[PDB]
Amino acid sequence: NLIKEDMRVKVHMEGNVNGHAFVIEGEGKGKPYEGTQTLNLTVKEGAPLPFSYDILTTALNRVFTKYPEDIPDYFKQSFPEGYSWERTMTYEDKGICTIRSDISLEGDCFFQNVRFNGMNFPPNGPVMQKKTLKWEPSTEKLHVRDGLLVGNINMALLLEGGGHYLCDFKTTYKAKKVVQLPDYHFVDHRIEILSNDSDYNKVKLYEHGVARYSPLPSQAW
Amino acid sequence: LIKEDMRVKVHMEGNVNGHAFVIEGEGKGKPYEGTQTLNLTVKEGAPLPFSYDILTTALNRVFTKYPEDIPDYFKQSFPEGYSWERTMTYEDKGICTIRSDISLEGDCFFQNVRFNGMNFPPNGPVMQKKTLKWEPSTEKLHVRDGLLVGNINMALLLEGGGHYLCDFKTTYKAKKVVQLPDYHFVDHRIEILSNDSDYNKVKLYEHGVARYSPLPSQAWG
Amino acid sequence: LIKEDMRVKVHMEGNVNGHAFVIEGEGKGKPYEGTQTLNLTVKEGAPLPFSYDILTTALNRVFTKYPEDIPDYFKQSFPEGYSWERTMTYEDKGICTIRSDISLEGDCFFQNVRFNGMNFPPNGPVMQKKTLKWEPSTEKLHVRDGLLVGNINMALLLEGGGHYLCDFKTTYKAKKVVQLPDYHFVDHRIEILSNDSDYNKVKLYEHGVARYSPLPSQAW
Amino acid sequence: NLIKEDMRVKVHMEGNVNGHAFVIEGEGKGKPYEGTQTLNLTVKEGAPLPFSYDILTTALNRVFTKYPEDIPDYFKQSFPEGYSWERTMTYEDKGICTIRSDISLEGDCFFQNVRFNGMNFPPNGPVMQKKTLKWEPSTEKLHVRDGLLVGNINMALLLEGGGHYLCDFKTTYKAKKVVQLPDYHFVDHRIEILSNDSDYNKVKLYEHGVARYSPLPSQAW
Repeated sequence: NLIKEDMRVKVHMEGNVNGHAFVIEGEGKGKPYEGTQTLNLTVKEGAPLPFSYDILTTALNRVFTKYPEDIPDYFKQSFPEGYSWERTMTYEDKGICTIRSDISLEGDCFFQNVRFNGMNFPPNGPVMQKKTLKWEPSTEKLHVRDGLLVGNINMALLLEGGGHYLCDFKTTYKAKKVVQLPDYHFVDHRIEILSNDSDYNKVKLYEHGVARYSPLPSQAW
Repeated sequence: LIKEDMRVKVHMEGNVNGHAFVIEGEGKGKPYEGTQTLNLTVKEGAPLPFSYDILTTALNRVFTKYPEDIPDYFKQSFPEGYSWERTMTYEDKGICTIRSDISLEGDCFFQNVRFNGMNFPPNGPVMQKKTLKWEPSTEKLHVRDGLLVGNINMALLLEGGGHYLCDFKTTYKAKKVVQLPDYHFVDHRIEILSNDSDYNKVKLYEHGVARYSPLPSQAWG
Repeated sequence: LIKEDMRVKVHMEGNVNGHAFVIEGEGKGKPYEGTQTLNLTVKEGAPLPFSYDILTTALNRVFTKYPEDIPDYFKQSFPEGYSWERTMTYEDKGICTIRSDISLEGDCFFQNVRFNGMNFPPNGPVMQKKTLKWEPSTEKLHVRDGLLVGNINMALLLEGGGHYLCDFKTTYKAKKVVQLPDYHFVDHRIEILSNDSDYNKVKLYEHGVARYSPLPSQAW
Repeated sequence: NLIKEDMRVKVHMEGNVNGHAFVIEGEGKGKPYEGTQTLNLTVKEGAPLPFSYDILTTALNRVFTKYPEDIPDYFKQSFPEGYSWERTMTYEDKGICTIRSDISLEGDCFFQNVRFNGMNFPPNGPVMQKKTLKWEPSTEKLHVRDGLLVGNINMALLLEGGGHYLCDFKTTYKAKKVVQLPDYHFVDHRIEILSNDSDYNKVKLYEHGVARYSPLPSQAW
């Protein structure tokens, strides 16, 4: 392969959210095989961002996933050529985000070029009023469709005062190379904002992913 | 009230693509280890022109294994019971709306089911009976209006390896005040164990185990 | 056979959010003009603890005015009749599924309906009864697998400003093969003309005229 | 009355659709109060387009709409300043298009810059296989939410062979100064391409758009 116990990360994101443009860069590091990582991010244009930073966070790389050896790792196999992805996030109040990202490797550094579009967030809703506290942790199902890997998740944001604001995630990941394809399976995720200034110009972001099958054993044969 | 072993009885009235049917079933389970089995029989509208897989999840979370650190909304619902209302949206516009009332009498739960399936395309894998099974899934649960809401991104393995996808939303409604749990998951696995040629006779199995995320929070301490 | 003046007979079994109900109605209409009137009484379930507005459209495109040049899928389907099957997906994820069989017994039509509504948030505008009226609407109808699909963007005007949105998708079913209409529209307006604050008793009027577009083509 | 019977139009488009970038520019003329315009288009970069061009055409201005007297033009009254809109197009085949447009006025000539993002269109798809003939005439319904003008349409593309590729359109319209909003109403739409060259790099486009309330008069008025 070419991936190691420790890898560095470089992110570049541009986007637009409800007519507001912004760019954000980051530099981070993680452990592909243990499926954890941390990223330091800076808002370069558009500060102070007037929407919850949480809608961005999952946009900011499934090579940092712990993949048992019994499950082909689509992502690690995709390198050095790499892989890209595309995502739709539809919120329950009809806010919506579409997102594209290219994932290359130079040396030990993965670079992430991300474009991020968000739209239709009601001016008095949790996103533009920043009432989000965090994403509940989540489980993503991964299936093949046209040889692409496609993943879906029912996500929820924990709001100030408990209870949740939901959004459905659809992601399509595409290798730039012939790779052994996995069976149907899952990824347990927890994403976290560790630390941030009050306005979010700097944010330290963290992510744990573990792949599996189901743990309920089949009655079949 | 809820004993290590219990019986189950089901009555379902349905209509799928303007075709009515009725199904009766009887079985048993271990509410606390969240396993159970069911014998089903078509008492009307035999033989069914469409895949039995759409019916199976309609035919009680009482049978879920809950850790003692998650409140069991369901068990708590009893003696009195709880009802549930569910949407199933298929990727090709096929829709079922489903409702079930769950009362207890003796050692045997009784489930009264209304199941309306509409709008399946004639040449889709539903009417052409081209599905094989549900992949096991992970449902996520939350409180909203004092009821409990489950969402699941479902998928049918087709004949030829592909998947036919379906989203699930169930609102569960205890008929008394109970102790509401924190946001959690239930992992599932449903399987048809045996069937006669017509699926006029069906032997169903379900395993449901509740949990939090396996992944540690890293933020603060 | 479908004569200028007809009688309508209406029976509806329903469950919304668990509360079961039966509603019966009878009236008359001018099918070839698009109007009809209906006197409804609630036989079971009263008082209904939810917006009556959800029910009113499930209570016949036979009473649409159709022109010469647009096939009338509905009057054509008689004397044998048709059924239909409808999905209503409301913006707060309240959803309804309806079926109604439309039959003829001489001068009176007998529409027999199954209504099912569920997941209405207990505090939403349907269970709290905060809806004044359906707006007037326009349904696009097209062919897909030999049968006739309608879609309509619906909206209920709400107690003091605000609109609550609903998508309607109906699929219609001929009890004969009929002539298949080209893509086209049917403008709608329905209204409760009177009621008892509980809606035990209601008067109900529908209008509607099938048309093509009122804009001309520049295609050559 | 800053706006004339006759106005010119500038139109500038960049976008993606399944991973294929493009930049489209057009010049045209039209009549605001009659509801009619025309438009000539060069595919500036990205030619030949690898997708159907109809998916673009509704993004290449509701000024060019005949608004009767008793419904205030939300769109013409928006100026001098200008306006924007956000739009989703959710195709039945799950291809999604998310669109933001920015509409100005200098001299006699309105400027349109469009951000076209296109996603998830199948490879045996109508939009990728270029199988579309035109949009069927339409009726949009338009309402107030959050003091923004929202519109919903049930659109349908006719396809070689007859038959139809459906798409649900919601567009939310955003004036940059505080106009008086109309009540509930409808626009009838007809959009037509008047001619194209084989790969469609060159195109003239014509839309006609009339506002109205429901013709039907009120029984209870």
